[PDB]
Amino acid sequence: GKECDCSSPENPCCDAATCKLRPGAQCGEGLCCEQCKFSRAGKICRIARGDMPDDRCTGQSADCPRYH
Repeated sequence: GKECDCSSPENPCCDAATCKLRPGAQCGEGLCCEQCKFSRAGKICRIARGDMPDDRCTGQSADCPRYH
């Protein structure tokens, strides 16, 4: 399992020394992370349009996955 919470050294919400969060924030960066914290569940991170449905964050995830 990797150990990177974000992907930026100048990010204060992430300790480049470990690549994880530096503060007590639940996340430092992610389409589902607001204010360095996990957004609530049902966060439309990906609104896939067409013959596919949309995508909502589980409220505990930081970034946003896809349908498959």
